[PDB]
Amino acid sequence: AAPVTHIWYFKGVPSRLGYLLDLAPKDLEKIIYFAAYVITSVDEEMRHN
Amino acid sequence: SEALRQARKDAELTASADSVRAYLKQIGKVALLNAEEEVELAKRIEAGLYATQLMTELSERGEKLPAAQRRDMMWICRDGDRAKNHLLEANLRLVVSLAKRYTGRGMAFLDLIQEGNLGLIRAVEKFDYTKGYKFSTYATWWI
Amino acid sequence: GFSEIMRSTLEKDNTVGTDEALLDIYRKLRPGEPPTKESAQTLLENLFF
Amino acid sequence: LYRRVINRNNRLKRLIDLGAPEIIVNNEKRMLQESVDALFDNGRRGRPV
Amino acid sequence: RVLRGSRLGAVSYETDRNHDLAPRQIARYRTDNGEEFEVPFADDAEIPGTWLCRNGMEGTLIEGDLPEPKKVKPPRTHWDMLLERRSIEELEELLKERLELIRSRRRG
Repeated sequence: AAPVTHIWYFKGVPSRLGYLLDLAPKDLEKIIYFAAYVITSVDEEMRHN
Repeated sequence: SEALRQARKDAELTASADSVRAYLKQIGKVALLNAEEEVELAKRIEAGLYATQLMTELSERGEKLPAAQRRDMMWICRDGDRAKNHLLEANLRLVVSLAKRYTGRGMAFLDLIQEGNLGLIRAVEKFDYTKGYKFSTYATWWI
Repeated sequence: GFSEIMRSTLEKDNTVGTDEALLDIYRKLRPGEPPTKESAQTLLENLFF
Repeated sequence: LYRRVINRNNRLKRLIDLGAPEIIVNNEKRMLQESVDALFDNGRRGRPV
Repeated sequence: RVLRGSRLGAVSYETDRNHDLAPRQIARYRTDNGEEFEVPFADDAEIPGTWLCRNGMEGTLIEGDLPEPKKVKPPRTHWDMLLERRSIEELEELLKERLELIRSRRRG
């Protein structure tokens, strides 16, 4: 019902998700295990003008 | 004074790999209620259900619904929904109150807590206030 | 009295007042918990005694 | 393991269909994540099931 | 000491005759999200209208029958649970009370 991250690409060291997104793994765990939000998109031009 | 608040915040925002502890610390944010709060929330929820019911009354051609009636009816409905969610969010702690003692046989503990929460939704749905009993006395059965 | 390294560390002990550490100990006793500086005293007199 | 994942999936599905407050649904998605993670490589993150 | 088990299924062993087979039709079913799935049914068999196809969702037959889309009502609403324990007049009372409440609280 809601997508999931294969653990081999998240908990391995180094974490391939961590690299392909360029995130700190201990700040990726808060992202995927529902411990801390993350801004996924933003409307740069609107916030600009 | 606030020096210990540094510890209280840093230790609050720590690793805590245990998902059980995570969910406990999560539910702990919203505080409990008392009788008048529960009564008024039940009234808000009933008002909200009747507002949405009357809206689907007007879903068929019942009126060119004016702007004022639209705005305050939508406010009524959204208030009912917010209060309904507020009530569950208040009593989640009770749900763990018991699930705490059906563990250790068969199932995990988060599973028991979620099943309790679903029953809690049923309980709030079917909860009456006019009988004037405390909420937990009626909710414990369904949980 | 004779305790050379003791007095040395007691000069670099960088923490004064009993309650002062009790909270050190606590805080590190377990991570992630609001201490009750007065109340965690029992935790100590309740691990070893 | 499969029973755990299927149960948590069905429960998430019924919670969403029912309409549930955000806290419970996030808890459920986290349980689903942990369950699939235990399915793939057990006790990699956390305490093994 | 030995301990034997057994899957709950027999093992019939004829020969896999590839030639003499009961002839069979093919019924192409469609799911909802534009998926085409095909099913070899036996010839003499009423090709059922609906089907839980391989895709997992519901699957309809390719033709047009619609004997009954649903023919079934929702289980019970929170509206149901509420209505069966109150009166419409009471609900209207609480509604108009909320109306007066928002009015007096916002616009004086």
